[PDB]
Amino acid sequence: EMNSVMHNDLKEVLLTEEDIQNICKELGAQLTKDYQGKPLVCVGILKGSAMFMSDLIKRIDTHLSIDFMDVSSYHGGTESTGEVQIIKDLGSSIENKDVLIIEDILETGTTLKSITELLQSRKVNSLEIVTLLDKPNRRKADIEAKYVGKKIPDEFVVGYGLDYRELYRNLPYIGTLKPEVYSN
Repeated sequence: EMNSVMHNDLKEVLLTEEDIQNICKELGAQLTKDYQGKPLVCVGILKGSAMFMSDLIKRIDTHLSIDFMDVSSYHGGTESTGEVQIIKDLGSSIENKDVLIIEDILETGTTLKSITELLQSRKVNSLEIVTLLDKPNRRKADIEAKYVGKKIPDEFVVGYGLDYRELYRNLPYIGTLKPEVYSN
């Protein structure tokens, strides 16, 4: 049931629902092996990462707890400064935990690198990133993910947590927007 007019706002589909499920299976197996019997805490940065987190955690077959952060980056221009406001911190301690940050997309890396530095400072046993999407040529900060679902060119993408003006996060697939939708 795919009748909504929203679907016609897409220039192309980069990942189908089935592709994304398959990505979760593959990453889940690897994370199971890596985190078997470890005190794993999966951390989602709100809002969009929650959808991928949900699907991914299902395929991690070892004990884990979950937690969430809500942050707001400062900008100079429309580029992030690295200064990041904590709207909601983690609700539990991560000292001596194995932390896995779960991300929908890795781009400039600037916000993520601050998050990462705050969490390292809390004496975690380890810290890694899983990201569904990676735009490797947009990287500004010195950061890369250990686990990556799909590398993509620098297109404007929506779906499966990724929004344009708060919409489209509910699509079960990921695709590119028509330039007519976001142009001026």
